[PDB]
This record gives sequence, C-alpha cells and structure tokens, in this order.
Amino acid sequence: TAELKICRVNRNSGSCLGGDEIFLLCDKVQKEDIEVYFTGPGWEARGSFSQADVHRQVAIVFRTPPYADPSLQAPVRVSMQLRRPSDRELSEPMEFQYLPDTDDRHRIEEKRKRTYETFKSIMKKSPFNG
Amino acid sequence: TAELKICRVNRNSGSCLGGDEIFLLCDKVQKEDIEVYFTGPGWEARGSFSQADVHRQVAIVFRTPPYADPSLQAPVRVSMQLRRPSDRELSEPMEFQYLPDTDDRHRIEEKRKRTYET
Amino acid sequence: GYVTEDGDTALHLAVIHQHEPFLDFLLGFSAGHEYLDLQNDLGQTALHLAAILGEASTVEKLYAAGAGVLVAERGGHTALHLACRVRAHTCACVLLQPRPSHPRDEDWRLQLEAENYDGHTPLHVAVIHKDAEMVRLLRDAGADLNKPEPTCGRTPLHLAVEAQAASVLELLLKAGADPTARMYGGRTPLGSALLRPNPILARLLRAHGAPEPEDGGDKLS
Repeated sequence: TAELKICRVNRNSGSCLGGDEIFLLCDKVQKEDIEVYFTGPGWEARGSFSQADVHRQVAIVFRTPPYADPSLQAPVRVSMQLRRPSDRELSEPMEFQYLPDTDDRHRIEEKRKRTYETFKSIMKKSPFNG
Repeated sequence: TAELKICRVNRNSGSCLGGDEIFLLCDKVQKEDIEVYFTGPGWEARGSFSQADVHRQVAIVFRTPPYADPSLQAPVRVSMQLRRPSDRELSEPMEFQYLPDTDDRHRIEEKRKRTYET
Repeated sequence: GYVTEDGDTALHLAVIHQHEPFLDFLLGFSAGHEYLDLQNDLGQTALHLAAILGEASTVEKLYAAGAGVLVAERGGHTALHLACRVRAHTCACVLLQPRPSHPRDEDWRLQLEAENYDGHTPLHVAVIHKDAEMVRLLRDAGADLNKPEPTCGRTPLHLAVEAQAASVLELLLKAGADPTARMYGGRTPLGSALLRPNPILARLLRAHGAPEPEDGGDKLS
C-alpha cells in the first residue's frame, strides 16, 4: 500500500487559461504511473508533463490545465492532488486557485473602453484637428 | 566524493533586494553539507534555507540573497552554483540576473520624467 | 505631458484606440525625443503596445520615428519578444532590419539575442509558440539557433521537441541546430523526443544526426 504525498509547491494559484509551470516536490513516485489531478464540482483535469519531467521520482514539473471556464470573473478554488492511475490511489488534497486571465490583447481592449472619453478629450483639447 | 550538479531551476532572475524563492533540482547532495553560492566580481553570498528545505537530497527550496547594490539601475549577471563546505567543491556555475526593483513603488519619480522630461 | 491612471501617455492611447491620424500627429514633433520611450505601469512603451496589436504600419511609424526597440516591459520582454508570442510576423519584419530613413547594420541586430526574464530570446518564444514562420524569419535574420535557455540549458531543438513541433524541429534541423547539445541534466533533443508521444520528431533527429542517447533511468532517488 504505497502512498502519494505532495510535500511542496512553488505556487498555489495561476491563470484560468492554464499554462503555469509548477514545481511539485513529492514522495517517491513512478514516472510512468503518476499524474497531477485537478478537481472541482463536476470538473476534473490533468497537469501536463512528460516522464522526462519527473526528477528522481520525487519532484514533478508540469503546467496547470486550463480551468473549465476561461472568462472567469472571480477566483475559484479547486483541489490538486497526485493520482496513480495504476490503482487509482490519490494524495491528500491541496488547494489551487484559478484567477481571471491576464491576457495582453484583452488587457489592452478593456483599457481601450475604459479610456474612450479621456482620449476623445486629450485630442479634442490638442492643437490637432480631426 | 560525488559530483555537484544543478539540473534545473524555476527562474534565473529576481530582485536585487533578494528574497525570491527559488526551486532548484540537483543531483544527490548531503543536506548538512551543501549551500547555494552566489558570486560576482568581488562579491559572494549564499541562499537562505535549512536542512528541512533540502528535499530527498535531490532538490532545494531556498531564497535568493540581496545583491551588493540595492539601488541597482540595470540588470546584473552573476553566478549561482552548489557548494560543499566539507571539501569546498563547487558545481558548474549557472546564470542568474539581479534586476532593479520598484523603488518604494512610486511613479512620483516615474512621472517627474513623464511630465518633467515631457 | 499627460498620463493615464495606468501610466499611458497620449502616444500610448493613440495606439490603444488605433488613431493613425492622432498617432501621426503626435509623432509630428515628438519624434527624435525620449517621449517615444516612456513606459506605462506595465513597463510597456507605445512600440510594445503596437507589437501586441500586430499593427505593422504602427510598428513602422514608431520605429521610423526613432522609437527605442530594446526597451523591456515588466516581463523583460522587448517589442520583438511580444511579437513572437502574438505571431505578428510582419511586425517582426519591420523591426528585423535597419531603422527607416530616406536618402536624407549591427544595431537592429541587437534585438536578435535580447532575453526576457524567463531567460528567453525572441527565438525561444517563437519555437515555444510553435511559430514556424517566425522561426524562418529569425533564422534568416541570423538568430543563434543553439542558444540555451538558462533554467536547464534547453536549446531551440529541445524546446521544439517539448512543443512537439515537427515542422519547427525540422526547420531548425535543416538550418544547422546542433542535435548533439544536451541540457544541464545531460538529455539531448533526441533523448527527450523518445519520451514524447510523437514519433516523427525522433525520426527527424535520427535523419540529421541520430546520436543515440544513453539511459541512466533518471538516476532514481
């Protein structure tokens, strides 16, 4: 009866779009028989990595899976644990929080609206015509 | 006598003020006999961590030491490597850059440029 | 002399709203001055915003007006870095050549190996975003196809295998990327490939060097 155990993580939150690289220090694992299992109400996903990303079967580097909802408007806390597909064994749940995305294109767009009037004024009051 | 080696790290830059938590994956070490040595011309410092921070003698979670200059105004390249106090053995150096940092997080100075130098 | 709550000057907002007329106006006399290089709170310049938007015309106007191209935003990203993650090929083109100047160069080259705070140079980004087109562009511009990224010494070829980008891997291979390089741990591009689900990658490498790897099963703990 082996036991999965997450000892340490370098971060407990990331973008809802997924893609954040996490360093997970755990107990001895089998590189070909292991995964990072993210769960929430009616939703489950796996972190992405290859067996080449398991360091001495005692640490794992993967990228968070994207959250069920991309246009998340508020932080949503989910569970993150080690899962051994072999016998379906799981580790003590650890908390992981997804946050509204930090996209740059949108970051600019939301900023475009938010400043339409202010811009219409600066160029209005400027020596420029048009 | 084994060999000191830094396999991977999560980040190769941080604030010149120090304090950035680094995750370092390495080859087997001895927790009571190991450290993270930072070096530059005429400058030495080590990461802060305890034996508890040395995972399975194959990974270390430590925090970066502040750089010699806090008011650093431009990126500075330095060296980072594993070191054994026992025999003074070192590992192949790795790159690390110290960056300037939001001085008191104030644009009153950034705007005395955006208005002064404007 | 104006700044938004987010540090954006008229120039910043001209590009955000996309006002070619006003942008043209601004650059009327602000050209040749450090006004162009001002950074909002995200450490971005107008050029930065222009890159992100993928507006090649805008990027040229700023560049032609003397906009500093090596300025870094909060992520250490240069305009060009931004273009590689947005697939703004044409913006890259505008920048990857001597600055505009009518009949009134190593400098534009300096952009080629500038690196962000992730230890990545434009090429690293291009290859990670499996942007084959950006790779051809950077390759032709003369970017270091072997340059290792610092977290673990991964080369373009290593990144191309991690992205499972075959066309990219091959492009890099035909361009001359060394398939012999290994990351801090000793792993080579071929070695990583074997641990991946895409067989094409290993074959490609096999066909350009194929130095068979070692093993040492991750040197267990």
